[PDB]
Amino acid sequence: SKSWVGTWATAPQLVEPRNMPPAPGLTNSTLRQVVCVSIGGKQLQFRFSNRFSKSPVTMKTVHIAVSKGGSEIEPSTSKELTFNGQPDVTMEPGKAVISDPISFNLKPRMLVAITISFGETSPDVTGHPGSRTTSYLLAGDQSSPDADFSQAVKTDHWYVINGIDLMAQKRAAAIAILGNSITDGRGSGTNKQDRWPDELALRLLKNKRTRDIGVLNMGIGGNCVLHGGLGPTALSRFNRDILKQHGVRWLIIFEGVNDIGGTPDKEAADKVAQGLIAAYDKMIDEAHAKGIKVYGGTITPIKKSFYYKDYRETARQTVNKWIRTSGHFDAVIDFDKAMRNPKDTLTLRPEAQSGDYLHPNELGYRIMAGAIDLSLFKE
Ligand SMILES: CO[C@H]1[C@H](O)[C@@H](O)[C@@H](O[C@@H]2[C@@H](O)[C@H](O)CO[C@H]2O)O[C@@H]1C(=O)O
Repeated sequence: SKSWVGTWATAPQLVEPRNMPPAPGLTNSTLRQVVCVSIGGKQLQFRFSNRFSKSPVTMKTVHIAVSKGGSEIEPSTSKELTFNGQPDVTMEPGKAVISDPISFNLKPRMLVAITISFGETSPDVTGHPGSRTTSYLLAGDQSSPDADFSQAVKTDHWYVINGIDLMAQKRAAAIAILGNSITDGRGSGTNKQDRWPDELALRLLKNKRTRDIGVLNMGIGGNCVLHGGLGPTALSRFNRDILKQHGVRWLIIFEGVNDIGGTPDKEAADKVAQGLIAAYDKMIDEAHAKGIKVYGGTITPIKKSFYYKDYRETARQTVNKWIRTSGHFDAVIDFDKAMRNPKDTLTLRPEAQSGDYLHPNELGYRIMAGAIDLSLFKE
């Protein structure tokens, strides 16, 4: 009667040189990373990705523990993961691995420290640069629960880790969210776990009816839906990052500003607008065929940002009109209406953005999550 439901995930990509780990690098080193789950549970599995690496990657050991903030853990909580009973595993080029199931007291919104000791790794690294969370690197094998990381090399990126799922009853399910930096959390506080999907998770957990609903943030900073951008496009990654998650019953699509922002003139921008509409229809249809409800987020303002052009704003309005009026999404989450300045509706609210008039700040992300009707997540 129980099956796997995702509680935390992060979308993988090939890490760009500028986002690579600092010295001493991952090979023959130990890396501690912190994630913030949504729903809690008692039996977990941990997923690790090598999808964008062309060499095998060996994890000599992986441990999990309750994070106490920073690089510290509660050592009495530490447990070793296994992979077919063994502590060590090698991922094949392009492939992922899933740990053996493990018992762990996972509480809602718990901060979990995942500590990996690596052997040989791949210089093309699979990871998630926009972690909004500091990770900690030490040379050598520092897998003891009493290892001192207080002086580890800090890096504000995630590498390798991909998801945590837990066993749950029929009442439990997850929302998967596809987006760019506005969803990945540029402008949110580092180590504050306060991206808009985190704020939604908080609202769900506090509302008794939605307490068993988890949140899978598949945002990628700088991502595009159609072509270009950072990381694999939303269309390319849709199957892996959305359709293959466990227990997903709803998908929020909130993405496309970077496609619009890349266009050099009216004709290209109008073509992107139609391309985004077609891509939304495609992803709606594919999710529907798997029983998933799809909610569309309107693209938020860009005036006063580096992206603004009169013809890009036109394309944004074309897309938003289709989101609001086509009826093809199962419901509309009107982030544009929530985030736009009432006195200048083409620009973000000044106090709710990070200075660039594109990415919200922490208040903005709370306003965004607060504008979501939780009755959209029933059963
Ligand atoms: C995690 O993604 C970050 C990326 O690594 C940075 O180089 C940079 O990319 C920006 C992106 O924020 C914009 O939305 C589109 O233009 C790019 O230059 O910031 C990313 C981030 O989300 O922090």
